[PDB]
Amino acid sequence: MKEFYLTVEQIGDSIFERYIDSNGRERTREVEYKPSLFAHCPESQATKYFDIYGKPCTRKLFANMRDASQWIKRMEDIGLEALGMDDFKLAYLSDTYNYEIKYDHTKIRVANFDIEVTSPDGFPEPSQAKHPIDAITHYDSIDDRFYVFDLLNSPYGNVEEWSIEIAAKLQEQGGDEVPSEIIDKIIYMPFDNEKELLMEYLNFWQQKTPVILTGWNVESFAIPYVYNRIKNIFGESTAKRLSPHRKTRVKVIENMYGSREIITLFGISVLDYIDLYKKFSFTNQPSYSLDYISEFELNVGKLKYDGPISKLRESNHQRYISYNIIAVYRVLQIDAKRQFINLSLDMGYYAKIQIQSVFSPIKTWDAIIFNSLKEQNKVIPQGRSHPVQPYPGAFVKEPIPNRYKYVMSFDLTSLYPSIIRQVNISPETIAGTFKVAPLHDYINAVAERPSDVYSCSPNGMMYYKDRDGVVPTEITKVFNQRKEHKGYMLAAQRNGEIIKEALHNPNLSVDEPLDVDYRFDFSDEIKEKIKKLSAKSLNEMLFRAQRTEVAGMTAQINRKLLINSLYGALGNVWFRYYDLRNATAITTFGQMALQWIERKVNEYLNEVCGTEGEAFVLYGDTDSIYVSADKIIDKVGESKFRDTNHWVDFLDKFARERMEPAIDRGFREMCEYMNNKQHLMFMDREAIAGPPLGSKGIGGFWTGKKRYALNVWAMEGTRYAEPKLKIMGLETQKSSTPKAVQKALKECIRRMLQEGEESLQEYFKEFEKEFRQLNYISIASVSSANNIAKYDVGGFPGPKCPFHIRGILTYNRAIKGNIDAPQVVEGEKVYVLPLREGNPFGDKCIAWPSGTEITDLIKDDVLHWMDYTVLLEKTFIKPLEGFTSAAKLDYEKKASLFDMFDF
Ligand SMILES: Nc1nc2c(ncn2[C@@H]2O[C@H](CO)[C@@H](O)[C@H]2O)c(=O)[nH]1
Ligand SMILES: [Cl-]
Ligand SMILES: [Cl-]
Ligand SMILES: [Cl-]
Repeated sequence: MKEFYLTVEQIGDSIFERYIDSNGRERTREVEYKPSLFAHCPESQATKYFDIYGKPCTRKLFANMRDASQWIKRMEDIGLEALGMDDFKLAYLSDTYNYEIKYDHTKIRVANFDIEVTSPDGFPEPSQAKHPIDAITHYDSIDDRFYVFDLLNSPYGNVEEWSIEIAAKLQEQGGDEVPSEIIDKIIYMPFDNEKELLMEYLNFWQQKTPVILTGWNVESFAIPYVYNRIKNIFGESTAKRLSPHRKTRVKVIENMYGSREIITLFGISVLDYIDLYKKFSFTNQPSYSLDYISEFELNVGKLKYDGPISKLRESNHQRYISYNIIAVYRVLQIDAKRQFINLSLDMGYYAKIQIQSVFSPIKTWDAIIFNSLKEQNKVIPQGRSHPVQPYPGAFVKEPIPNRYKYVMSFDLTSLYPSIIRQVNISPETIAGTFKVAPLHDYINAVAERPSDVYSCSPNGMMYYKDRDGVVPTEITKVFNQRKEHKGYMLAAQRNGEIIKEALHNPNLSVDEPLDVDYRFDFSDEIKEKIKKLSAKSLNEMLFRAQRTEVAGMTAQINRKLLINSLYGALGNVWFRYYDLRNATAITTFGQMALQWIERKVNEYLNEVCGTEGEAFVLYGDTDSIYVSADKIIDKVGESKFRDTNHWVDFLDKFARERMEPAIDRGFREMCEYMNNKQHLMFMDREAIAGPPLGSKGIGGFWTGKKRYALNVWAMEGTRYAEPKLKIMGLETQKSSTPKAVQKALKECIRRMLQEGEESLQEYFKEFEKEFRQLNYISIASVSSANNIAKYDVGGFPGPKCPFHIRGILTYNRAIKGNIDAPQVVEGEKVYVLPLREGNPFGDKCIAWPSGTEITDLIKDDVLHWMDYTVLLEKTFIKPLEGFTSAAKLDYEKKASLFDMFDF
C-alpha cells in the first residue's frame, strides 16, 4: 500500500515483524532471514563490492543468522576482517523495505498510559511491586479513548466509583474540571479486587497491543511496576504476555545509589516521553517533572490536590482518579503541540531502524550510512573496539566578572557538522599528519602553515581535498534534505493563502477539491479552477494544504536533529566510524576557530574604533562569542540616540554591515591557513543586550563561565516588545532555591539590569521586611535524601553528615512512631529549615517530605524555632551578594555625608 514495518526483533534464527500490509491491516510474520556479510578478497577475485577504503570484497550469504554469527567470531579470531552489517535486524529492514517508506500514522497504535500505586510511605519500588496497583489510565490512539481501570477495594482502603459527572463540574461545585473534549472519550471500569483488574488489563492489552508505548516515566516506573506486579501475582509466564512474542529481558542500571530495572518487551517500542522530550526539545530545563513541563508548554498543569499523593486515594478518591486521567492527557496535549512521537516515527523510518532506536545516535546513523553505502555496492567496516580516551571539548572563555552594559553576540552555524564538512573528516579520507605546534600558535597564525596539499586540523591531522568523505557526504545529504523540505513548507503556505482568499465569495456550485500537489506553488490553470470552487471544496483543499506544510515542518526538524546528533556518534567508541584522531581534529578545530575569530573581532574593533589593545570579546562558549559594545556606543556618543530602538537599530546595522563582513574575511583566511576543502565557518549576530535608554540599569553581568544575565532586545531578526531576561547558571530556577527566593532573585536581577542599583536596594529592603510573613514552605530549600542510612548513627548525625541529612535525622527522632505521617523515603526530596539554638528538636536544622505540610504533631514548634536569619542569609543574601559583587554594586545603600540632614 505500500507495506511498512511497526516493530522488528531477532529471536534465534528468525526475524519477528509487526507490520501494516498492502490492505492496510496490522499483521505479524516470522521470517527465517538469510544474512550476507562480506570478506576482503584478492585483486583477482573481482566483483562489484568494495569496502570504504576501496578494497575489493566478496559476499558471503548464510543459511541462517546463527551461522553468520559463528562466521564473524571465526573470521575475527583468525585475524580476518569481518565486514558488513552485523545487526541483522537493520539488514532485514534494509532488504524488506528497499525503498523510501511512507507510513500512515493512524494505522500505528500508540498507547499512552499512567499507573497509580498507593503505599504507606509514598514511593514504591518497581522491581519489587509490593503494593496493589489501584488505578491505570491507558489512552489508545487508534480508539481515541481513555481506558480507566479503578480498584475499589484494597488493604489501604475501600472506596467507591469515580463520578464522571463530578469530574466534569468546575472547582466551585467540587468538580475536577476534566475537559469536555475528553469526558465523552472516557471508558470507565471499576473492580472489586486487583487480580480482576490486572487480568482484565492484560486481556485488553492483547486486544490492542501497543506498537509505540509511551507516557511519563513509563520506562523507569510504570512498565517495570506493572510487569513485576503481574509476575508476582500470576507468575512470569503471564507477565511475559505483555510481549507480543512472549519474550522479555530485564536490564539493570547502576548509579551512585541504587540499581534500576528496565523491562525490555519484545515486539513493543517503548518511547518514554520524558526521555523523548529531553532529547528532542532545544531548551534545557531545571525540572522535567510532568507538571513543570506541562506548565511550560501548556501553561496549565497537573490536577491539584490536598496532602501527599500517598494518601490521595483514601482522602479524596474522586480527585485521585480524575488526576490520573489528566496526567495522561497532559502528555497527549504536549505531544499535540511538540509532536515528538511522529518525529520519532519520521526519523525511525528514514533511517530504517527500530523506532526506539531514535534514542541511540550511534544506531540511527549507522543505519543511515549503511543503507546509503549499500546502494553504492560499498561494504561497511567491521566495528573495532577502542579505549575510552577522553579528549578536548569546547573552548569556554574565562570571563572577567563584571557588569557589561552593551553587549552583542555572534554564533556559528551548525558548528561541528560544518567543521566535519569543511575539513573533510572521515575515517577513509585521512591522508597524514604534520608536526604540530601548540594551539595558540595556530590561533595567532604564527605557526607554519600545515600543508599546501592536504586539508588540515590544528591537532595535526591531514585529509584529502579531492576525495569524497563517507561522513561529510552523508551529512551534506542531510543539509540538502532540510533545505528541500523547507521549500515544501513555504510553497504549502503560499498555497494556503491562495485557498483562504477564494474562500471570501466562493461559488455555491457543487464540485470537488482539486487533485494537486501542495508542495509546489499552484500553477495558472489551478490558480483559476480554485476560484470557481465551492466552500466545501476549498475547505477540504486547505485542510490538505495545511497538512502538507506540516509534513514540511516535521521533515525539516527531523533533519536538524540528525545533523546535530552526528558528532555525538563520531566521538563514541562504539560507533563503527569512530576514530580518536578525527574526534580530536573536530573539537580542536572548533577551539581554534572560536579563538581565532575572537582575535579577529578584537583587531577589527580596536582599529575601527581608533583604540589599541582593547578587549572587545568578553566571553565565548563553543560556537558563540560575546562582544562588548560599550566603546562602539561611546564612539557615536550616547546622547545622539532618540530612544532604545534607536541604539538597538544602530548596533543591528553595525553588526550586519561592518562586523559580519570582517568576520567573514577572518574565516576565509583561516580556511586558507588550514588549506581546507571549503569555507563553512559562518558566524552571524544573535543577541543585542543593554539597559533601556536613559535608565540606570547595568545591561548585564557575568559571575564566571556559563553564569550571567542579559537584558536582550533582539534575537537575530526578531525584536522583543518588552526586553527578555536571559539568565544562566545563577540558580534562580534550581530546585534547591526556595520558591519565594527564586522569584526574589529574578526580580533583583531584573532591577539590576533594567533599573539600577537604587532600584535593587529598594527591593532588597522590601523583600527583607516581607520575608518573615511568607508561608514557611515557600521559603524552605529542597534537597534529595541520598545516603540517609550511611550517616545514621543511633538516630543521630554520623561523620561528614550533610546538613540536609541532619535535618532528616532530626525529623525522624521527632516522629518516632506516630500517625504515621509522613516518612522520608530514600532518593526522594525534602524541605529543609534551620533551627535556632536551644530548640526541643536538639539540632540546628530539620527536613521533611517535600510537597507536603509538616505534621501537626510538630509543625507549630518547628515554625516557632525556625532560624529566619540563617535561612534568609544562606538562601537569598548569599546568592545576591555574588551577583552584586560581580556587577560592582551595593544592594544596601552606602553611608553618605548628607545622612544626618533631614531634607
Ligand atoms: N553492499 C553491502 N551489502 C551489505 C552490507 N551489509 C550487509 N549487506 C548485505 O548485502 C545485501 C544488499 O546488497 C543485503 O542482503 C545485506 O544483507 C554492506 O555493508 N554493504
Ligand atoms: Cl525548544
Ligand atoms: Cl535553526
Ligand atoms: Cl514581545
